[PDB]
Amino acid sequence: MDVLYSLSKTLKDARDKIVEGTLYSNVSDLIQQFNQMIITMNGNEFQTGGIGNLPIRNWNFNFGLLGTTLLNLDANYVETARNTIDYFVDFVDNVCMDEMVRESQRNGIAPQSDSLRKLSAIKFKRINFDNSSEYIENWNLQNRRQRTGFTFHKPNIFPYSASFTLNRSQPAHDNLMGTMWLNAGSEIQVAGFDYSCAINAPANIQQFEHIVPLRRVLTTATITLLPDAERFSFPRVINSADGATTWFFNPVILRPNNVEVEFLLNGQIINTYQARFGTIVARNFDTIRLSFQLMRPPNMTPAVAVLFPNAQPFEHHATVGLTLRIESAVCESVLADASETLLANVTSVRQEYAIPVGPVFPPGMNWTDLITNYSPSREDNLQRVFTVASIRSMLIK
Amino acid sequence: MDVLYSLSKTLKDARDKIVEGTLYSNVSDLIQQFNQMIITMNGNEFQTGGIGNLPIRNWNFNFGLLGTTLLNLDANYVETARNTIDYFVDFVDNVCMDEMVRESQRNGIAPQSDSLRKLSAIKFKRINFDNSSEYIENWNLQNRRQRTGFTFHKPNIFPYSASFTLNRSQPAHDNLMGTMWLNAGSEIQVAGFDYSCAINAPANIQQFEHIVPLRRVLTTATITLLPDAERFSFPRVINSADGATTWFFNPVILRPNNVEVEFLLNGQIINTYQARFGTIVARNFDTIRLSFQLMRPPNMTPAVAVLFPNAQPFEHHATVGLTLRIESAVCESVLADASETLLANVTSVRQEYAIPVGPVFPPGMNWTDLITNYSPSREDNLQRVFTVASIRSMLIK
Amino acid sequence: MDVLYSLSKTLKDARDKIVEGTLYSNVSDLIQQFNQMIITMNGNEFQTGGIGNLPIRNWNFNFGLLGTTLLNLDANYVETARNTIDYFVDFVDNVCMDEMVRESQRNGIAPQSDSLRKLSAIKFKRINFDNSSEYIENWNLQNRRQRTGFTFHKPNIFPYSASFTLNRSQPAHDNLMGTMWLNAGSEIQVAGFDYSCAINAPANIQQFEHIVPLRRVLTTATITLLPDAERFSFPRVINSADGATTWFFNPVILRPNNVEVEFLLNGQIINTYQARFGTIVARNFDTIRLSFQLMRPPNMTPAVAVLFPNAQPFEHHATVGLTLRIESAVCESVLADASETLLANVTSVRQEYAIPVGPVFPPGMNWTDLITNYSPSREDNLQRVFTVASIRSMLIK
Amino acid sequence: MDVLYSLSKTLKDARDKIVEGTLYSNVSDLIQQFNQMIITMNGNEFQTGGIGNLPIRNWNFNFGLLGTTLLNLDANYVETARNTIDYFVDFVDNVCMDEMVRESQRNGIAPQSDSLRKLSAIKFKRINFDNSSEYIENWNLQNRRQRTGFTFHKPNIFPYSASFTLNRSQPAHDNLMGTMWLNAGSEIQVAGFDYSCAINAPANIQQFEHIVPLRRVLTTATITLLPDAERFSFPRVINSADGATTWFFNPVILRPNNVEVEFLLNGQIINTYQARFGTIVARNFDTIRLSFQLMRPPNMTPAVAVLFPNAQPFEHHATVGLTLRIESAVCESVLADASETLLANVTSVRQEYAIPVGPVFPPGMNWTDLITNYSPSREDNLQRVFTVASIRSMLIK
Amino acid sequence: FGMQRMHYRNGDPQTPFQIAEQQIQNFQVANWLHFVNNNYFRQVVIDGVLNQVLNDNIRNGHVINQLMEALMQLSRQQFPTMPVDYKRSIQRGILLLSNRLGQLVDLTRLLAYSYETLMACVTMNMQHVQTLTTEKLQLTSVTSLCMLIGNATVIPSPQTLFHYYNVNVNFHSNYNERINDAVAIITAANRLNLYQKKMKAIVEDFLKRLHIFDVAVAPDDQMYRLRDRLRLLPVEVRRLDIFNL
Ligand SMILES: [Zn+2]
Repeated sequence: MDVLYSLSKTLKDARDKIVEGTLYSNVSDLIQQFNQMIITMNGNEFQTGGIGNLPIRNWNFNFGLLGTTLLNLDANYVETARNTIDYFVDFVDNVCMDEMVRESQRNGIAPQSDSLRKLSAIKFKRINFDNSSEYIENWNLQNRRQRTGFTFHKPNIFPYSASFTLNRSQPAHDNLMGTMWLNAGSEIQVAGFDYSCAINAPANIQQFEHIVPLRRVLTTATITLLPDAERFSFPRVINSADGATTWFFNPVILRPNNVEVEFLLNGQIINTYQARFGTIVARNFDTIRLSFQLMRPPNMTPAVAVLFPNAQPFEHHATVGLTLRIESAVCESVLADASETLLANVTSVRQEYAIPVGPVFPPGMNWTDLITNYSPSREDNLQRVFTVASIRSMLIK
Repeated sequence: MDVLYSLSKTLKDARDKIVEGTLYSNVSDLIQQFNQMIITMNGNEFQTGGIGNLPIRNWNFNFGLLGTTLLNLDANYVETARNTIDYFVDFVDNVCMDEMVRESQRNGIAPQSDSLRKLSAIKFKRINFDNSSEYIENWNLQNRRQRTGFTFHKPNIFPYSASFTLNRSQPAHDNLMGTMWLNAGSEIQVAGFDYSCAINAPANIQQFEHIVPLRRVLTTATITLLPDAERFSFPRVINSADGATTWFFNPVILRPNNVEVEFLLNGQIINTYQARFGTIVARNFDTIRLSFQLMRPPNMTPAVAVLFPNAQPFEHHATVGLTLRIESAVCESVLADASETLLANVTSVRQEYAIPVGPVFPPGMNWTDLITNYSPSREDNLQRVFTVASIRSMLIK
Repeated sequence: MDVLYSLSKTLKDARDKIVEGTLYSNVSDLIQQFNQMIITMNGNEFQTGGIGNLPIRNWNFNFGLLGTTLLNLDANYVETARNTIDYFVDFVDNVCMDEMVRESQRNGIAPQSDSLRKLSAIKFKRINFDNSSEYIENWNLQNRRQRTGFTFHKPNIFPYSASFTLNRSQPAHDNLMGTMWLNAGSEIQVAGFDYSCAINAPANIQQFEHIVPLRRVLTTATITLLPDAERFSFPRVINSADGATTWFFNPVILRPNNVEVEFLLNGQIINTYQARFGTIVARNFDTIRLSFQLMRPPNMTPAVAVLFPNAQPFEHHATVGLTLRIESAVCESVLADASETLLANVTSVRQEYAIPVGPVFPPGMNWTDLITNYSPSREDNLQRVFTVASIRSMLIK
Repeated sequence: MDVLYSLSKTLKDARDKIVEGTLYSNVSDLIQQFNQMIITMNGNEFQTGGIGNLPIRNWNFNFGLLGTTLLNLDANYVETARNTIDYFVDFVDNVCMDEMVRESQRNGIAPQSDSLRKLSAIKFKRINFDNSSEYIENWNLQNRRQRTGFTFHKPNIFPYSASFTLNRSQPAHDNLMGTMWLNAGSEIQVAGFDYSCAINAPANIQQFEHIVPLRRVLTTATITLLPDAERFSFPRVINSADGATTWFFNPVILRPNNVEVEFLLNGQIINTYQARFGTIVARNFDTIRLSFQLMRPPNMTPAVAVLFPNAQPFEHHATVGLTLRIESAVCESVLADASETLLANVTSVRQEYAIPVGPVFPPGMNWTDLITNYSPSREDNLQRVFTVASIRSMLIK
Repeated sequence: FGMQRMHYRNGDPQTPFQIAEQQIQNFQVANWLHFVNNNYFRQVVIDGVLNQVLNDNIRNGHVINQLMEALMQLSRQQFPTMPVDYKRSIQRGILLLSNRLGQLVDLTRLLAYSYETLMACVTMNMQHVQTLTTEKLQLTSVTSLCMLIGNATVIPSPQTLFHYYNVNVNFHSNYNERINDAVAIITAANRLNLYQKKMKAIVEDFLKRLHIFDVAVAPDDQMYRLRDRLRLLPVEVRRLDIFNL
């Protein structure tokens, strides 16, 4: 893995540093590293592919080194180097694809492709260069069993789930009380509705709670909390819990009072915010608890009084809500987010080459299922394939 | 500060580049810098902590230089290097935390911790390395009294403000004209409502205006403008301005007429966009003026004619709106954005180690209050703590 | 087989003894063994897999000897050893799986996989080391014709069998006499029942017998014999012998009378215990004969007298029973047990790689069928696969 | 920790091999290792204790090397060796206890006692010896981030849970359908009951399901499945769900039909066993789904028919049960089991020295609570304390 | 290292060091052997002239450090089964060169620098071929250089460099001009149809005027190859124009 990263980075630096006219003092050490890569790879036969539609390709290496006494690189130097660079870029492309299209129920972190297993030998260690990228750094640190971390913009931490819980209900579905929620990616939109508008509730207050357990511990996360669930503010026709019929939801939005958000880690309250909207911070948490209320307005102007009666017919249904977005976070386990393209790369390779569904990942790298059942074996395999995807992305646009 | 950054940079490059098997030419300069750091630090003693729950730790430095006589690095070399690197990383992390947990009203830009004060001496200037990072670059520029620029994706520039202004009002709150708005982070959602639908207005037009001043000048900003305030387009029960009663808002959304967005700097119109939605550019500005109109439609089908009567009992309330989002911008002062984790790092360290509220920052590093009163001393302290946080995140994932 | 075990033992000792810092005097002999292994295996090619979904893999050996001279092992020595150890561990794992997933009706003991057939050649004999584990000890002893021995905790010697025998029956099943037993794993639970409570039996005694043969001779077995059968002491609705109808069993438990447990070898009573419960010892036996009696209580209190009538309607049915558990035993043939994982390992590998049903073992390695028709060829193949599984578990977790 | 284990290993070897009369060739390497240990430990000052009632102890080492001039060790040599061996064993025991009685929420896998922290230094790496025990081997594999595996006899994987679920009920508790279970240690015992015996059920079949999700993934598990639940086959009086009243359960036991046992991993059925009892194998699973049915016997003799009327007053209640027992399994994390003594050792030390409740483990090392909430931090701390307990158990009887 | 002596088969595509590199598990020795095995000239065109360039590690002399690492490892090696006095002599001989680390680094980089500076004065392509007759090099002389190299830097004088460059330029230009003369005469003879004209005489005059060849010794097949290759070159412009006149 480190050797594969070093191959890809050596080729990237060859594409960048080795340009016509540059001083040789700018690229001397890179030329040495490039020649070391050529020397190590010469005389080795590799085979790639053979799974799904990924073609079987044989790779042989017999290339010449590069000069080491020039003053300025000229066009001839670059022309000679570009052929080797192209061949090695193709080789690394195919090795990375072959590694990405493979899984293992056990030993998920270990190389799975034959080419990468060969590269794991010790004679290839002389190509190690430097491990600067975030993913390779975290790979090395994890292998050494040290604290690691990936930074994600809008981490894709919540499996998609749109649902409603009713705490008061009857067949007519005319006088309900409960919560609706959508969890998706990095956003939680929860609404608490009461059709009677807390007419008979004690102190004219109805309590609502929503608990979201994350599948991985996020740390140093910045969150935005707003007092409205705009997704549950318009009339809806909703299927009943068992799908037998449908019921009508006609919300009228009030402010949520006594809003308190608790971020907990293993049941211990790490962060707690009371009636605070806007940018907040959660330093260490695996559970988000939201606790809000619907307080019946003690004073009403005639329009409000008309639309909130005390008898049964409830045409308008009081609703409160909260929207909670995780803008950025840090996770020890690899996740999908809105800025990186690693999940897209792995999915694209598997789809393009029609890889048979293996014993680890869900079909088509379905992120909902994967994050729903994000087991340790899946974490290992996902980290491996993501690291290979980033290595490949260093070379392939 | 520059010395602390250089320590972090040298340690990061040691972890990334001092790897088993790599050619010594790849790390020759890094080893020269590492030995320079060891020579400079040897014999000096540092103390970190003592504030809140942050433990008091004493640090002494007596390490041998890394070897220089080797063609390819091997396991012994890497183990020897890592033994020193771990201690140095721990020391740098403690220095960074002890610096982040401290503040001062005056001289807020100067080092606050004893360790960083000591590193400010001349004997340590030999460890300076390369100040390439954006935050260290801007630190050096600000020290030299030059122009600085931080690039932000969704800057958290707008203090949280969810309010309404009633230009026409009465106790019954049944014939209201005015505006609602939410400014949060980088989003301004503004709505203008008229219960009469401009029946009696001159030329059947009601003018609405909304002015948002920023505490800092933003330049080279890309903004998304859309013609509806999605957040104020559903039924609402809103507390009166004085809280005595509650009023009802049943909107019906019409297209905003004669939209005009002006980005102004010191009262001078720098950019002006008329009836243009989608992506726009503001090159230099510190206030935004959104002007729009509710024009009563001149021709209406029977349903709309029913909606908008010419007498008092207005059951539907005409509403127009705008939504503005700053997707990217450049600012001289440090702000909080949705992609960086510096604010999260500082807040997390303070919360974890239970730092007593100091005199400069607001309790809990409340970003709303910080940006609401972003005074110069707060700016200096915030820049210092954010630079230290970036230096720390260089090493701690 | 001996060579394979020697490879596994050498690799395990290499992994456990060759560690950074250890005295070279602690590993001198192990290193000589390691070098002997490398020399013997160099220049030989192997192929494993090709059955079911087990991948086909080819193995070559070109590793150099370990010869560096030091007092204490360093990181370099450990790394060089670990590369070779990893490759050899992979080879041994695959060879063991290839041998485990294969069968043969004739010559079960003999190696089946081509890799193991090659390793059985004379030129590989130079890697023997020490055959200390129990299974390899028994393999070598069997090859030498000396008596073997496997010690089992709760041996799985009884094929699952729940049944009843009706010595007296009517179509209505109102008045039944007979026995009812469950033999499973290491536990026999038998219960004689009589609905008339031996009212008309000679001497008011009914005799029940239960003969349990064993498919293999057990020796030096410690057994717990308790006077009640928990399983058959509750109301039951049991389908009849032919399955046409169901009958009701409503037991009332009496103490078993004249209990006699006999352990017989070739029809000769080897051990016998009369009216003794608790821990007993059977030194050598191939069948168990449990005799017990239901005696009508000569004296009964009014409640008991009402319980047992002399007429036809028998609401409560007299029941006596025994429980017999083999806690530990020794067998000349391999068996499953509660403390070992060899059957689990073989079955798991076969299931994982979808090995087609072979000519020897029953589908899915069903232990009940195996121990029912525990044929000589099945015993040979089972011992081979269990020995291979032990060798594999020496290296794989 | 490898150093502490090596100290324990060399002391155990000295105790078991330095015996009067033994040739010196049998202890040559052991004496070399012992003198290496003495050299490395000479001149180092350690301190243990201070937590709870564990006494504060100070350890100094100024010992002399063992002699090497005797062909056969005699009484004087053994006495001289024992003088130092006793002190070393006492030091190791105190280090082990001090490490066992400590825990840390963050980096729970890292050493917690000052003595073990100091032993983690490089200078002590010379005392490394051979890491052959299962727990130290898993420790090293986990540090390398390799495969880990512990073999458990009757693993304590199920938190204690004795409960019942009612799917049909009423205040009188005289016509109930539901399931009652006990999950404890390594045994699940479940029983589905119906008071009406499926008189009015569709097809005279009532379905019952029982899902037991393990907190860790088990592999190569040998399991025993039996067709009755002896624990729910006798009359009893149970408190209501809310505890208001008590209800009578009078089971009559029928044969469960359509028994299905699914061993699932990430929601995918890995093993499935239908109508099969006795010894079965689950190769890889984290959830157990037991499905069974109560089938009203189509044909019944009069005694059976009288039990199940078609009217309300059901005196006998039809029950069908399953019993599952995990005899042996393999897990990556540590668990209590029937054979090991590590949980007992840790709990015993903590209780004896009155260690105050820490922030990781539940009070009194309650295994039910620990395995109910077996968080990653608890797993790390538990592995650490178990490894230390195993290290101590080779020196203290 | 206690390994059995290698039975090297002549004509093997791999050299003894190439075999030993993959057969030896010691990092210092194996890495030194790897560098030696893949240490060759690198071909670069500088100012239109092909040059045989050295590895930067030997140009700056850093590989001597790896050489001394390998030698130190060998010196502290056990040498199983070898008689003790001979083993001590071998390892002290190894230390003799190992303890000259600085002097040998200086020697290597001095040699590399003088080679670079003198190669900057070569004008013809430095084509690399395995020659029929080889120059004998005495390993005793190499030992004397390694064990006597001192501390004084000696570099070519500027006048020496200019003299070397002038000699190379004069020889190169004479070579090209004699090619032009030979080609012009051969082409003129073929154009004037002098069929009784032996081009071997022209080739002999060409080789003679090159001044470094004993023409009486050149083999016959090579003389005819030279004639064939001269017959294929285009004539120089001035000579061709005069011939056209
Ligand atoms: Zn047991």
